Amino acid sequence: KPETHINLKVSDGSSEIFFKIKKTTPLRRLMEAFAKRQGKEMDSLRFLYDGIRIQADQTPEDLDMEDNDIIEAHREQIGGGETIKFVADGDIGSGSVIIKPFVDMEHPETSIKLEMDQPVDLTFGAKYLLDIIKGSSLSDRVGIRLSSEAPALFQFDLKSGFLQFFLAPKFN
Amino acid sequence: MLEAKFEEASLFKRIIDGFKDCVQLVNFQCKEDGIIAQAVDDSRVLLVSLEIGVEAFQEYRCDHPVTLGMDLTSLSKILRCGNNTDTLTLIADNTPDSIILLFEDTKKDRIAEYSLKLMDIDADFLKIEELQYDSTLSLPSSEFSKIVRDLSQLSDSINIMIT
Repeated sequence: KPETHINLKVSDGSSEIFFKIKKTTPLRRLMEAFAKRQGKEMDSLRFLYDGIRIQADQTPEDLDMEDNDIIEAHREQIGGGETIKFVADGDIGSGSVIIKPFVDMEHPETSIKLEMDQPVDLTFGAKYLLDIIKGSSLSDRVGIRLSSEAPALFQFDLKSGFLQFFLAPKFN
Repeated sequence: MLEAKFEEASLFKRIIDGFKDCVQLVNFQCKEDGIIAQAVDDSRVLLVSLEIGVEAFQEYRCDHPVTLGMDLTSLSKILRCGNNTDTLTLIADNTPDSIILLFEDTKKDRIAEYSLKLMDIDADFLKIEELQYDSTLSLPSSEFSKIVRDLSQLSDSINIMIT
């Protein structure tokens, strides 16, 4: 049969706990478990997997979870909750797409994952981005890593290999 | 000699197309364990890093480290050659002045062989350094493509904001 069990960290950054559970168990155990240890109450806490607010009634095969995946615990928010916003302001007007991390389990090649450690706010040159997307031909998905200090990484994966683009952000 | 054979001629074409648009002359370095390429564009704001492991060729062999410098325009003219379903094989004998691209169709029927004169190209100096990043997201490349293409209409600058 398949794996039938997987391990997941659960962290708030100073305190983490690992668990192994069937891929069919509601996460309530782990969320109550982490919560008891924390002193804090079960529902005084916001829980997200890769940017996605999850709720105790949900299973790992639902979120299409990997081995070694992480759930993060935050104090109650706004909210319900992280987002990516792309914006351009030009001469003629302006544009603004907001996308939310989500996982569709029926077909998950489509989903949107987000490890945010620090929030970032960066600008790039659309001429360069326009060439970078020419690698969409190589890969179903694109991986983007953003550093407020280093150039950004845009990665397209092949079967044993990759095409990477490192692009310096603008200043002003 | 170097001898690297792709299952799909389409793969290599599709990889060159991935970046023939920002850098134009690139040195491909062949090794015992695969091929890599780095190049910076002219503005020197964009670095392109290619790596193809051994598990992407159906058959890979590289006796000695060799470096082939290619004009990516020249190269993609030749990559428009044959059926793009076909077995494409690169071949260079060591200390090379040309590279050979050899298309063959499954049946012994046709066999197109191209030779490309090589370039002399300076290595620049860049090395890369990974460092962790504040944020990491992954999404469909078709979606990101649409976003960029669309917002491209309005400004010369796109800004990303995660919170």
